Formats: sequence, structure tokens, C-alpha cells
Amino acid sequence: ASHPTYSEMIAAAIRAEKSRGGSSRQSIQKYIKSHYKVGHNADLQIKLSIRRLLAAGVLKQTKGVGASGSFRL
Amino acid sequence: MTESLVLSPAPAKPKRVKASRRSASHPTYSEMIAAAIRAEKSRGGSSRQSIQKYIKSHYKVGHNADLQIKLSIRRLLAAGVLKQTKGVGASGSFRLAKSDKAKRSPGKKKKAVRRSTSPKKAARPRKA
Repeated sequence: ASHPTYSEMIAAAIRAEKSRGGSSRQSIQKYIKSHYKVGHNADLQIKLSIRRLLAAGVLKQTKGVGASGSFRL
Repeated sequence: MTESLVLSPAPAKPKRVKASRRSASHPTYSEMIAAAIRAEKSRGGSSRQSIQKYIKSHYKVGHNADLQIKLSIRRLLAAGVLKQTKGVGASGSFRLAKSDKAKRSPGKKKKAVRRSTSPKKAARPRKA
């Protein structure tokens, strides 16, 4: 029933991921299965959060070969 | 290869016997400054004489502190291992590859909090 700070879930996700290419979208989704928002709006709410956080400049994305995403804090 | 790995770093045996079990594992050659910079409380970063102090415990000095400290610094910059911060008057700056802060920023300053207003503010909801 608790509401964790939605801004820092992504931060903790790439902090604990420990991956070379970066966190993939499935990786963030599977990381956030604690008691939180059910995620029916995930595909857009996460999109907006990454847009805002990258407007700040605290995220990265690179292209290559591997998982479906390469998001890095 | 001789003066790089066999002949010139032979002093590693006359000087560095500190790699052992029962904890107390002194870091190998590739990772001295790593421990010092993870155990850091500064804002600009570690410095040269500061690195000398942290690695001064039981680490052989030799000609390493003359050539190879900055040689390995440049090697890690070439390999994309560590970064630093530009400035004058900070007397040094060093940082390894750590993912804890923003990669870019337009430039700002941080803050600190001293609890002085919370006790006076606790009575406000009770007041009205």
C-alpha cells in the first residue's frame, strides 16, 4: 500500500543493474515488481519520466547488439 | 616485456608481499586508487599527494611514484577508465568510472540541511 518515490525507482534500477550495455526496458519493468503502481500506464508514464529525466540530463541511450534497451543513468 | 613485467617490476617480490588471505588484501597494481577514491568525501576528487598519503601505508614507492602513477593515469584515460574535474586552486582532482551522479549538468551548487526550524514547526499543525 506504500507509494515509493517514483523518480528514484529508475535511479535504483540502473544502480543495481550492474550491466555493460545498460538497463533494458524489460529490465526496468521486471525490476519494479514491489508494491507499487500496477503498471497499466507503464508504457507511457515511464516514457514521460525518461523524457523529463533526459531533459535534465541524467540518463543515456546507446545503440548496439543485446537486450531490447540500453538505458543508462 | 622484460622491463615492463619481469625485470623492472621484480621489486614486487622484494617489496609487495601484501597480497594474502585472512582479509587485509592490499590491492594489486591495476587497482590502487580505486579503493582510495571509492572511500572519498571530497567534491572535486582525489589529488596526487593525497593519493601518495592513502597508498603510503605499505606500498612500494620506487620509481613508480615518479613515472608510473601518471603513466597509468594516462593509460586509464586512454582506456576510458577514470575521469577528473578541471579547476585551479583545488590542488588536484581524480575520479574513476562510478555511476552515481548526472553525466552532464549546466553547472550548479549543492546544499546542506541543519535542523533548526523543525522543532518550531512541529507545533504549527497543532496550533492551527
